[PDB]
Amino acid sequence: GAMVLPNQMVKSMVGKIIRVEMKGEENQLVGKLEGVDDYMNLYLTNAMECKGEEKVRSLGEIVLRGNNVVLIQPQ
Amino acid sequence: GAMVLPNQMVKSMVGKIIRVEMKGEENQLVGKLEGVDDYMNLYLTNAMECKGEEKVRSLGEIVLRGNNVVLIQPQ
Amino acid sequence: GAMVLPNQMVKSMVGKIIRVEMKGEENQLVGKLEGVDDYMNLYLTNAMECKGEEKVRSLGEIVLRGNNVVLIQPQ
Amino acid sequence: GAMVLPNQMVKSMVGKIIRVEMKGEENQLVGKLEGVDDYMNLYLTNAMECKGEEKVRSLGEIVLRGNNVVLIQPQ
Amino acid sequence: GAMVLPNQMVKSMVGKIIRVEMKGEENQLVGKLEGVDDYMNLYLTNAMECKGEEKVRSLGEIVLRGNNVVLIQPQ
Amino acid sequence: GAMVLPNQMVKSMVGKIIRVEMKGEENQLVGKLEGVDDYMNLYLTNAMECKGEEKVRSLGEIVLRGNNVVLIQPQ
Repeated sequence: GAMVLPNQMVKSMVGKIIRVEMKGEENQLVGKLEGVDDYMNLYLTNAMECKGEEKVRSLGEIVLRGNNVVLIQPQ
Repeated sequence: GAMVLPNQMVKSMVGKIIRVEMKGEENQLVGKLEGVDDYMNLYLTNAMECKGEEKVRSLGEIVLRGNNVVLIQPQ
Repeated sequence: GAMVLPNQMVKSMVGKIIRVEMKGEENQLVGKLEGVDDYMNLYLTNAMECKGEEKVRSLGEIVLRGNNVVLIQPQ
Repeated sequence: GAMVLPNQMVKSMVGKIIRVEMKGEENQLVGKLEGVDDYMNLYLTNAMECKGEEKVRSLGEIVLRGNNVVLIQPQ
Repeated sequence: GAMVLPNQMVKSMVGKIIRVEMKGEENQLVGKLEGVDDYMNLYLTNAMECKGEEKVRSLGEIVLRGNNVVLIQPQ
Repeated sequence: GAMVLPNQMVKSMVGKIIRVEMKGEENQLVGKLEGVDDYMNLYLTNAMECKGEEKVRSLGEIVLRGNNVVLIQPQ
């Protein structure tokens, strides 16, 4: 039939708020997805470190390494 | 003789429910496989975080990074 | 002189029972190797989770991500 | 619309101070980004190991392996 | 001047006994290097699991995944 | 302006003593860099395992897997 490619899905999240779980991070990152590439490297702006709905640190602009991204969820 | 390629097997799971164990995740992810690519990145919909048959969190749409996928099992 | 390539060795295990240690798994996986690719992704059938000769969980069909495979041993 | 590629963002940080969280490191690295490549390997100069605003070790010149970089933040 | 490439060094170890430290393994692997490829996947024969000079498990034939190899040392 | 590529920096360390932190290693490796490749695999000679300025084990010749290298520092 048909299916939606992961890269297609992630690109559709550009300009929107997403939540990301990183392998080398205990808290999740929440911010606006400003850019992404085929290796799933992510560039977030207005980002913050969160533990669920609890904010723990303001980060602003950050770049996440794709091979260390575990899960991405539209917010 | 003959053999079934892993990528072939994973693609056959599209449209069906699968259980995934991630390297940077202590609980498994269960959801409908809506899309996958050659690097085994996975796009699940109607997903949930589970510990066996026990549901712990509703997630909805999520994208799993292929190099952090450990095991995939048809549900 | 001569040598046996790892990929050559793994392919020779197809159709046979193997034991696999995964980076993101504390127990080993034992099952029939039904398929493998150049990135060492593995497709096992009739698989089970074991701790040595002790069976802890029946799994059936599973796909193991190659970059998270640590060691493969013919059973 | 438009978006900023992660690699584009990281390159724009060259010549400036950045903070980096590594997967195999408990403390962050802070230093001047002197060079970077497409795999996000990083070359920092005048670097130091920090825990937030707390300096714990002087490092000087160091090269960080891209696949072990977790997060990069302009300082 | 000149230098010896890592892959060149590893290939020179073929046919000889080596000690390997794996990322997803607490004990080292010691065995005869029967084969290796450019991704540093390793095929050892007559292998054993060791903790220094202490043998803990006999393994025989095993294939080690290159990206999970940490250190290789001629024995 | 201009910048120094990480691979360029690492190659300039050939023939000199470097300190390396590995992801799957708790102690650092210190030795003479005899060879390196584009994936940052490293071949050290006269190497030793250290904890800062404290020597804990003599290693001699060792090959470090590039994707498990975390940080490299000229000694």
